[PDB]
Amino acid sequence: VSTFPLKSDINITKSGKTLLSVGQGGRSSRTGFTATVFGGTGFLGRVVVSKLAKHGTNVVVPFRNDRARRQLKVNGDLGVVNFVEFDIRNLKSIEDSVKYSDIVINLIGTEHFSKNFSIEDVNIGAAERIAKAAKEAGVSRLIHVSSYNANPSSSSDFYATKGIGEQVVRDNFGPDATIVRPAPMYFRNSPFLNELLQIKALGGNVIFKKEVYPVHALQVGEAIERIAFDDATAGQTYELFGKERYSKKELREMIKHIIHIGQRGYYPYSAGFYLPAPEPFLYAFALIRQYISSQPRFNVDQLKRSHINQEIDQSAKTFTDLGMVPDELSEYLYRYVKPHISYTSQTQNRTVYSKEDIEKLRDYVNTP
Amino acid sequence: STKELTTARIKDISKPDENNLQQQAPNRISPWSKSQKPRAEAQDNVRFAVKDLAKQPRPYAAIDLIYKQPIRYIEHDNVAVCDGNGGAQGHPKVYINLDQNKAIPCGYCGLRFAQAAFKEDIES
Amino acid sequence: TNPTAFAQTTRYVKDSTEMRTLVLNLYRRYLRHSRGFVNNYNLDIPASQVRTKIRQEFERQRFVKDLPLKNVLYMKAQMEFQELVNFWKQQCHVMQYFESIKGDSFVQKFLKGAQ
Amino acid sequence: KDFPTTGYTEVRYDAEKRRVVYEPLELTQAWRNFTVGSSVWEQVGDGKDFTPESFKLPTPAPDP
Amino acid sequence: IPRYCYHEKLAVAGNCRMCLVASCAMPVTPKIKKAREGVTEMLLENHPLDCPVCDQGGECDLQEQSLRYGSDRGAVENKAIGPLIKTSMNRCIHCTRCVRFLNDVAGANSELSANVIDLCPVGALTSKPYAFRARPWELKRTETIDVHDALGSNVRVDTRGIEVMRVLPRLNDEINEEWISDKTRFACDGLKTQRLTKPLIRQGNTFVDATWEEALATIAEGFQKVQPKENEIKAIVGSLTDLESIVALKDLVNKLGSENVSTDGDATTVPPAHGADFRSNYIFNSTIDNIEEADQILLVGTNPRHEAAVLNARIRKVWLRSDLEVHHVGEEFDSTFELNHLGSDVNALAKALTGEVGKKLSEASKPLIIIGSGVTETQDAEAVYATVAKFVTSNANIVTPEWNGFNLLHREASRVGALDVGFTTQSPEVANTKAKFIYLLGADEIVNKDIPKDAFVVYQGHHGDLGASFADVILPGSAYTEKTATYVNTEGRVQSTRAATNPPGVAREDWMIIRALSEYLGATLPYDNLYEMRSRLADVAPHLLRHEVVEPVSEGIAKVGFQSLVLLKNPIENFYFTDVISKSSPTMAKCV
Amino acid sequence: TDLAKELVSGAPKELITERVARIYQETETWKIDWDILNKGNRWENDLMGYQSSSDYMQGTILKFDTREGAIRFAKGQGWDYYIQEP
Amino acid sequence: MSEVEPGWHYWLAYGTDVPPNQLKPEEKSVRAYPVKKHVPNLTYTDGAYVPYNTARPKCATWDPKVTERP
Ligand SMILES: NC(=O)C1=CN([C@@H]2O[C@H](COP(=O)(O)OP(=O)(O)OC[C@H]3O[C@@H](n4cnc5c(N)ncnc54)[C@H](OP(=O)(O)O)[C@@H]3O)[C@@H](O)[C@H]2O)C=CC1
Ligand code: SF4
Ligand code: SF4
Ligand code: FES
Ligand SMILES: [K+]
Ligand SMILES: [Zn+2]
Repeated sequence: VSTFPLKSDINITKSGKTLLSVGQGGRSSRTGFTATVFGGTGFLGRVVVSKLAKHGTNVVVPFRNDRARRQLKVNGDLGVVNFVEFDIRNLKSIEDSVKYSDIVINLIGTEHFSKNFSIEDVNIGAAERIAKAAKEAGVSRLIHVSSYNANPSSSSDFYATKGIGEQVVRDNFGPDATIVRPAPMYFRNSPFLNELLQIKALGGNVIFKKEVYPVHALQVGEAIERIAFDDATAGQTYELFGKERYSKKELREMIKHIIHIGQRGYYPYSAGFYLPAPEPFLYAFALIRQYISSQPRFNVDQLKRSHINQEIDQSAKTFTDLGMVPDELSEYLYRYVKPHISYTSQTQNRTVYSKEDIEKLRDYVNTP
Repeated sequence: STKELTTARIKDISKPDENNLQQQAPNRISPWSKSQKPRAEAQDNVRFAVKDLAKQPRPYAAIDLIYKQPIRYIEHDNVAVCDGNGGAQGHPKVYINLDQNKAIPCGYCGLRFAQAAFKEDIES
Repeated sequence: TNPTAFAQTTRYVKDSTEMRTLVLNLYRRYLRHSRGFVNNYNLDIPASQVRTKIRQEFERQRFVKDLPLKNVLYMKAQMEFQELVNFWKQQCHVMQYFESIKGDSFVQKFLKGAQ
Repeated sequence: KDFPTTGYTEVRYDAEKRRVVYEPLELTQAWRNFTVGSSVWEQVGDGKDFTPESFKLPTPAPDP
Repeated sequence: IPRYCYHEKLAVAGNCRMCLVASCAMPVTPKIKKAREGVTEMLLENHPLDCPVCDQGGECDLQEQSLRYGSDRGAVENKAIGPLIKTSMNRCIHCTRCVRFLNDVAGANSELSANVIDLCPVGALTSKPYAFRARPWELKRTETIDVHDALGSNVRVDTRGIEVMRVLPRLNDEINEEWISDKTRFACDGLKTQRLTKPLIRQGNTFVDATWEEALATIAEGFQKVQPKENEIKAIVGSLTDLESIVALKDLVNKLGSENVSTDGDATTVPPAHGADFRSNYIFNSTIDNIEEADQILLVGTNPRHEAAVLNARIRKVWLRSDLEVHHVGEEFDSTFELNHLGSDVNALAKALTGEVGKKLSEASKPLIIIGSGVTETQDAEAVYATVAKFVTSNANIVTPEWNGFNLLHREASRVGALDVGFTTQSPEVANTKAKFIYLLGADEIVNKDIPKDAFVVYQGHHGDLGASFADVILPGSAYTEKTATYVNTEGRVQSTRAATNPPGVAREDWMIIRALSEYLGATLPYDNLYEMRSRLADVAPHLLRHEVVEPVSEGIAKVGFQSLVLLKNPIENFYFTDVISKSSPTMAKCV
Repeated sequence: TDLAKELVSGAPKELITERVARIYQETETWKIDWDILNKGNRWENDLMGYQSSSDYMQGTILKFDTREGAIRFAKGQGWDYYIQEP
Repeated sequence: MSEVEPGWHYWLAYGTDVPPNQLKPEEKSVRAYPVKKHVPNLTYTDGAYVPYNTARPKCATWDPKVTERP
């Protein structure tokens, strides 16, 4: 956020351009930069595009969904946000997105596969194509966002493709490409917290045992802003994670009390809060819905990843290398699960869980 | 060449091709004012990335059209009177002195008046 | 006609001792309704933090000497109280009220154009 | 008279905060002050008096 | 009381007839209202319908007095008088204001001939560079001073947003008296060309853009490389340099253990012949206003036609209303007023002091002696500054409690301000030392000053010229129209420029650049804002915090300053090229 | 006279702490305007070339009938001001 | 509706009783430029009008030139 995201009013890109900034940093100001955010209509793109457009950075947002892009225009002043209809199977549209940008941010990536795109097409084929198209267009900075457990030799088809995608981005764009490895991100409408906030979660006895180091999505969006506007971060890999380690079983049980579903001794068990299932059934059901359901459900690869915990690459850089302190999930967990609290609505008295109260609740959850 | 597209000149040095979208106007190649931004530089923007340049508004340059009008000549007089050739729908009426041996344009229309006795010198 | 709920008639206080009592009574009302503010406006902070915020605003005007300024400050503090309790303020305005808050060096400001 | 005609703050919707927030004022086109063309001369004169004769002070008579 | 032909600075005319009660020439109602209507219609009988296309539109005296004192119901060829005045004589109301200025004040092609645009009440004569570009209601008016000459003429700067549109004189009956030179008004277009907007770092024979964090770091790696010793750090101040930056640079070099500070001038004698020890030795002690009461003026090595055009017109004005006799010593020149030439060296000046000139100056009630700014750059400065000073001290009328008869006339604004803050080294031991680190604080007169091949040269300024070419690191600065600066004229009056527009690009205030560079070089100055900067000014000279105030020197102290002092070519080769702002002007090129 | 009327005016603190006003007689009235911002006074809009600004006092020009009124009002608001002598 | 040519746009709105194919020689507009086929509103297409500043930057930066130091 801040009031002006730059250390100076003059910035010479590594491509040779000199970009001046005007204004004090409001909506009417400009930074002189043109950025392209691939995957801007997604969960993280809306955070990133909003932070760039609010300070006057011209953002090119290539879209495939016409309805999802409309809310992005509100973030910036007139002419700041620009849309290009595109497809990763179309090369002319990809070049048009990066033709004028000085920064290219790649947020395109899926944990699923569909009738049209496999995990290899998106996490590798798209990332490689975008990196090469960026280089031929003279883009000074490339930022590629992989996952937290990226590994070219992983048993998970998502972790493997994310790890290989890191390699191909550097092999095309060159050694100066920056790589970000966010942990599971929590925010409003967060894919990480949405599965924990769902009631009828089938096979949670297997799925919810994975441990992670969740990180605030606003900080990940803030960190990417720091990286793009500081050329000392080129060629670097950043592992953005929170200080504390949680298992999805803990958060699932901590959320239950905040939602007050446990007010009744019978209701959570009757409503389907716990849905134990043998892993072969979880495999078959995930496999079956992969060719019957039209919406991306819990697939086979996510079942495998439920066993693999998050491993922090120690050779990579952290939030402290960017001069930022990670946020604590304890200080943000309530306000992001607040919409899901059942009665609330100033009935008698709200139970606002402070940061101290969340940690007290965590011990009670872990007490048998 | 990029020089006839980004510099202001009295007359174009080459033939204006009206299908060339880099020209300042469909009938003129170079800008007709010193502070006028060249049309080639204007269209090199993020907002023109996926737009059709042919359909953008391109009015004809008035500087080229006004000077294709023939010089008006006055017989047996030294003052030319012009009022926009429209009366109440033209411009304010002005009187143009013709003492000098040159064609003096109107302050509003740009029509260049002259004396008939000075015709040969001006045509040279 | 009748006044709205929690409305006080405007009066110009001419006694500093009487003014001090009126300020202390109003300060108590802010503290008592602090839990109500958290309920109505759905704040993400405990009522204990709300009471702390109230004290800071009262501590800002602790050392105001002039009596005419005291009456205008008191009158404006009463209007704000009537606004909060009756839920006239929209929730966005109260949320931003708690969003409020190290200065850079000379060179740091010089590099970015200063202020 | 000392309050500026555009105020000090403006509102907008913040996508991260999911709500409308106030921010310090910035204008894409600043207000232009054509008022500086105030006449260097005065237009209206001193006017004409219309006070009723019943309310004007009497004048002393000349010397006998 | 309406008028078209009345102006107290000119002779009396009765060819407009708008002042009827002609009250202008005459010494000391419905008919008068009808008379004003009748006269107004006569002027509008032949006037062309040009108001939409006429530059006087919103500021026309004929329009305003047709509205105020007229009814609401009712072909001359143009000429060329230069590329500065656009002439449309159809609109002339035949008021003869141009004739009175061009023949009585101007004395004419002139350095003041552009002032006729102000006097012409209608659009007959208008500024040509300004033509068609703005309307008077669009413009923001800013009251500042001129820095194109040492006079400090009070000008009015009309800006339309970022751009500066035109420069107009503003009233001051102590310096300029409603007049400015053609340089003072037609050089404003140089502020839009060749501007320093980005820090440039020299890498070989090229310059590339740079950030402020790098350009102040390359100097540090350049200052710690050449490693200048005590008096090897040379700091140079140019013509257009503000006072707040001279003091900041003076203290920066001192904290690096140096005193080798100077100007861009080429005075052979390192301590200037007038000396900066006493204020009265180098200022117009008689003040510009008291030139009116002059009896005998001795011009010594000065050319008021080019050194100070506005003040030159004051001399001609007195020459007409009285029997003033002015005796000039030095190189001959074309003059707007009668001058008795004596000689072209100092032998004549000494011989003139032994002739009829000295006898008149002895018995003159209010004598005057004017020494040129180029005299100090000539070899016989010691001869002149001792010949005149001995004459000043030996006689009584020149130094009296009520009158001070010694005045030094400079040409560059930064001179007197630099002298008052003691920004001139008083030793040839310091001056002759070789330089390793050179800081060009807006100095472009370096065709004569040594620049070692290995010396680290930094140019800070607001224009790109020869001085910026020699630099190793270029720091962009702000012109006078863009900074709230302080300038002291030749008479010792402190005047502060008011900021009208922001500097272009990423340029900064000139003194804030030096203070920021200090923190990078371990010589961190104590300054944090302009108020703290101006408090330091009072610690170098107590009078500098007294705007628009001349602090007259005490009679007794000024006597010692006069005592201790014991071919005159014109310094200006080209009038249109004096400062960097004039050189970039396209209009001045047309004048050339 | 000495009341800190800026405490109950509602104006932001920058008028007292940062901005500087000017009192001047331009030719029969006394006016009060504010010195421009060093940065942010103007900057060209990249879209249509409009003159942008973050100075909310740029168009405000108070008028007074006497020199005493201008000085008294500025002090009453706690303004940092300098008088431009005529 | 934007597909209707401006000549007949006025006639359809009962602006005039003379259709633009019955105009008198004097009342017919005289143009000094070629007249192409009528183009309707181009919004939602790639031909939509893109605004821009038609003026140059108000100040030109100094083009750096290097000279040898004597
Ligand atoms: N907890 C988290 O969210 C984590 C995120 N990541 C990675 O961060 C990045 C941001 O994802 P996030 O915003 O959180 O959630 P999303 O699932 O919405 O990210 C996917 C984005 O990339 C686009 N996308 C996916 N496939 C395609 C395709 N074939 N063609 C075009 N666009 C495609 C999507 O476009 P559209 O919106 O139109 O569908 C969307 O914008 C992802 O790459 C993700 O792998 C990794 C670790 C943790
Ligand atoms: S001089 Fe005055 S009256 Fe004449 S055309 Fe110009 S504005 Fe109109
Ligand atoms: S040209 Fe202008 S100044 Fe000269 S007489 Fe005519 S109106 Fe007066
Ligand atoms: S002002 Fe007296 S006649 Fe012109
Ligand atoms: K004029
Ligand atoms: Zn005409």
